[PDB]
Amino acid sequence: HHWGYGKHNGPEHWHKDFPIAKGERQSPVDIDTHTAKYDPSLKPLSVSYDQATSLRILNNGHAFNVEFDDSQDKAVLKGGPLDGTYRLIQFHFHWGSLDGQGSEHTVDKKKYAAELHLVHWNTKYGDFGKAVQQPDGLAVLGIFLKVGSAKPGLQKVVDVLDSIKTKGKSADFTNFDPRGLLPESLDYWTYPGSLTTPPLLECVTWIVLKEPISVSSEQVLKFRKLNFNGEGEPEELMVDNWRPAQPLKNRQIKASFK
Ligand SMILES: OC[C@H]1O[C@@H](O)[C@H](O)[C@@H](O)[C@@H]1O
Ligand SMILES: OC[C@H]1O[C@@H](O)[C@H](O)[C@@H](O)[C@@H]1O
Ligand SMILES: OC[C@H]1O[C@H](O)[C@H](O)[C@@H](O)[C@@H]1O
Ligand SMILES: Nc1ccc(S(N)(=O)=O)cc1
Ligand SMILES: Nc1ccc(S(N)(=O)=O)cc1
Ligand SMILES: Nc1ccc(S(N)(=O)=O)cc1
Ligand SMILES: [Zn+2]
Repeated sequence: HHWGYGKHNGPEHWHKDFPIAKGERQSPVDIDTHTAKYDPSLKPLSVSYDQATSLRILNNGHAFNVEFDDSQDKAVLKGGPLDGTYRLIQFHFHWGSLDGQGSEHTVDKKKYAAELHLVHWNTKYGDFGKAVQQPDGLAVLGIFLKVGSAKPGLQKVVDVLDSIKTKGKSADFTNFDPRGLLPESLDYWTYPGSLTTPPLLECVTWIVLKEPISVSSEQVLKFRKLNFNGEGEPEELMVDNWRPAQPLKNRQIKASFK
């Protein structure tokens, strides 16, 4: 009964070990596009990934993380709602058992097939661990995935998954360019929220891009061949690793675009 995504240990149970699950700033949320308001105070968003240094890909039993060298300002996120510089540490996805579900955020209640999270920490706090003690410690860039044409910049990820099928397996994953996971437009919504997995800490400025990326059915089908379980254990396919939308409470979602 470690946390997970089963009927016995999924999102409806997390509050028992992580009472912040019922907090005032939880994520994800439904993005009501008609209520979100353009904010002229937002500065231009800068996604600066040209010098990124990927290192490894890990099946952590809940998703797979592509990890980056964050020992210095190499891949960073600035501008928009953010004060200062946020350094890329890892990205991962959430996805469904079927194309009709998988995203964490929803857009006018619409669920996408998957959602990419590029996770960054505020460099003024020195390390990720200190950043998650702060109300402005993290910035997560969220990108929706729909199923259509293949995303060429995702294929290297897809093709390594057979080598990290089970929990605890990792593989080298150097020289991966995360620019290849972005859509064309950087239009976004933003709001203050939390990590979407335990420990559910309320440290995140969410920046959710409006434009989805398209991936092929074959690409997302390979996500669904991963396992939540470790090697040797009964196979439990890694699917439906998403938390549903949580109450908006006393928050407003701002839009970068008129
Ligand atoms: O290899 C992935 C990326 O790594 C970066 O460090 C390089 O500067 C980019 O040119 C390259 O696309
Ligand atoms: O009092 C007026 C203000 O209300 C706030 O809730 C909105 O975020 C602002 O955009 C608006 O100017
Ligand atoms: O860029 C990520 C990975 O893509 C492919 O798997 C390459 O064969 C490997 O060398 C690289 O680490
Ligand atoms: N019954 C139960 C208790 C706690 C959890 S947890 N680790 O997700 O909070 C899950 C199920
Ligand atoms: N330094 C570090 C990088 C990535 C991660 S991970 N596996 O949580 O993405 C943890 C620590
Ligand atoms: N450690 C951690 C980092 C990011 C997230 S998420 N799913 O909110 O990006 C959850 C936990
Ligand atoms: Zn996530």
